[PDB]
Amino acid sequence: KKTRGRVKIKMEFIDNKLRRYTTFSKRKTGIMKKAYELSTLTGTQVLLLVASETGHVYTFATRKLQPMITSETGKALIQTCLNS
Amino acid sequence: GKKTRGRVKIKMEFIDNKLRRYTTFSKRKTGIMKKAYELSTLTGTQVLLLVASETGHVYTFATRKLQPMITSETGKALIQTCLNS
Amino acid sequence: SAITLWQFLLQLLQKPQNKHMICWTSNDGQFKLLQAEEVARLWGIRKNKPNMNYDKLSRALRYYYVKNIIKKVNGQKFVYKFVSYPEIL
DNA sequence: TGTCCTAATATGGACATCCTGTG
DNA sequence: CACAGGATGTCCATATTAGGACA
Repeated sequence: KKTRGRVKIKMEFIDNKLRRYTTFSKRKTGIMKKAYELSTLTGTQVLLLVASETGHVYTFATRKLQPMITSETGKALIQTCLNS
Repeated sequence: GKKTRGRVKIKMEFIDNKLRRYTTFSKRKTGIMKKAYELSTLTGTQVLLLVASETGHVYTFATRKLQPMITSETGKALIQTCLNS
Repeated sequence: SAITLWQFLLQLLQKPQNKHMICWTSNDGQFKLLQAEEVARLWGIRKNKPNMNYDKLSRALRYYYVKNIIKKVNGQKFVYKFVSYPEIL
């Protein structure tokens, strides 16, 4: 009645520069929440890396996988992938 | 009453039960990978997810440009190096 | 209609009419699935799972193994046992 | 991002489904 | 076969998310 509720949106790239962003920031906090829940609950190594259109890179990495994004050998391979 | 208890809220700590834990690991890993895809495609962004089973299987989702990080020699050794120290 | 295998199985072990299908093979819990496939047939009717069979039912039984409810009996075909019997009742 | 309202989902628990492997 | 044990799906019922609109 009041609000339309959570709309069932199509799993296709959002085109409205604004919405997209709004979604991006929400799902991001959410998925990271998950990587933490999954990590924690089952105590399993987990690595999560997300990079926004700006290029800002966000990550979650359990104790052991940390090197994957801290070391220079890794921090390198990454910048390297986000290219062409 | 109802047929099942339905979804029941759990403490957010470590699961001591090897089976409840194992079951839960699948259920989640099944969904997190989903989210990764969604976020990835929903907002057209690169996403690298990497889940390591308590046993040994390494489930992973990665967008095209990131693929070279779980498909490349360096990545594989690096991922591999990151799991035995 | 909330029922679990171990409940259902027991429910069969308390009805005489079901003695040549499933019967106690001891007084301290051990029991045998004489007509295994049939029990399965019925159990898939209790849960509304048409394509049910012993190769699927037993798998539930094996899960019960570690959950410390029902253990196999090495050697004896189709013979299992409740571990907390007659406590379970 | 931070809520609110509200529908869309994710997913605990209990098996069901497939499958690989074994004497 | 008859039995073990693993990964993933299903069904019920309810615990968590996240589209819109607006700050």
